[PDB]
Amino acid sequence: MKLPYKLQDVYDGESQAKFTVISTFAGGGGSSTGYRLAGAKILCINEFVEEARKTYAANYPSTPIVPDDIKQLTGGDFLKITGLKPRELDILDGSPPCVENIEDLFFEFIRVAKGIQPKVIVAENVKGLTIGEAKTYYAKITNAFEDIGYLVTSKVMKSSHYGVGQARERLIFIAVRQDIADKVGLNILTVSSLFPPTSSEDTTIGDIIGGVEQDPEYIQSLVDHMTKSGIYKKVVSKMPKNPKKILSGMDYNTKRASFYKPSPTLTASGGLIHWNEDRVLSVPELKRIQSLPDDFILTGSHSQQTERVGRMVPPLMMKAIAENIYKEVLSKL
Ligand SMILES: Nc1ncnc2c1ncn2[C@@H]1O[C@H](C[S@+](CC[C@H]([NH3+])C(=O)[O-])CC(=O)[O-])[C@@H](O)[C@H]1O
Repeated sequence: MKLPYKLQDVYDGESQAKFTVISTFAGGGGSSTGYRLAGAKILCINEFVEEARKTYAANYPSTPIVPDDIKQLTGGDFLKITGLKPRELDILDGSPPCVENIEDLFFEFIRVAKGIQPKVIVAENVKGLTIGEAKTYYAKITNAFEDIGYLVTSKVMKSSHYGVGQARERLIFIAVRQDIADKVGLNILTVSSLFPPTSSEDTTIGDIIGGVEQDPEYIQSLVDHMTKSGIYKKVVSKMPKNPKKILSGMDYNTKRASFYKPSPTLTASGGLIHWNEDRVLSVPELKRIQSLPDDFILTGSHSQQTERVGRMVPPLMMKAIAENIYKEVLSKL
């Protein structure tokens, strides 16, 4: 897909209804958006933050929303909600967030997937890990998917290889029910073919940012709030404009984006500096960098909107993932 696009293209793709998806940890719906673009019928979502639901519902008013804490839910609950039998769901989606006990919602996700028995699981993992925990933890995740009867593969994907002007790198698991994997012929040596081919060679901000609608008064107010603030006086005022590379505020975290590089990763805290203007990036720019449609509705305060975009999987990368799963697995059934 090419940027920009609008919600109506998402609805058009969704109207194909070529495979079924449940999106857990649905957020504002970055993942859902990409599934819908690839032809998915979103059967329902799970999302327990009120403002994420308000944003999701504003863009996708038809999609049923389960508001519960995932810890209170079973796969059978989802099956009952959507009218499905086990094994019937095509894709279960999730991006769980994040001595004393610390909850791990990724393992809550696995527990729910055990009840649903989806044909395919797509799960991004963003657990912050100590040294000496990371590799052992991903091995525990892999074993856990195999325990519930799945062939599983994993890879760090960089969204700028799939048309998104952002260097967002996150580990994504794809797992296929052993049943389905056998029918389609997937094995340990072909399983990595579930990850989509790379379409670009590091899409930059410049490649995708052209033509964003944006009121100069709103943009000016961003510059004004910036210029009269501490991080400007101490850091940003010392950062060159139009950099040829991402700049770190510690060489002068606060980072300055470059027009000629993929964007710095958008995060929930959202502190990225525009490449040209002494101000943070705007919500319209963040939407475009995230590869959302231009008319995507975000609710709440400026800070809540930046957070909601920051926590997303870029729709266009998830579109690539969903297309590839449909061609390589679901279209053979
Ligand atoms: N216990 C819970 N129960 C239900 N929902 C929860 C729970 N805990 C956190 N959440 C919610 O799961 C989402 C995780 S973000 C999803 C972005 C999506 N992939 C997107 O493309 O927009 C990614 C991240 O924050 O790491 C948030 O919206 C939380 O409110």
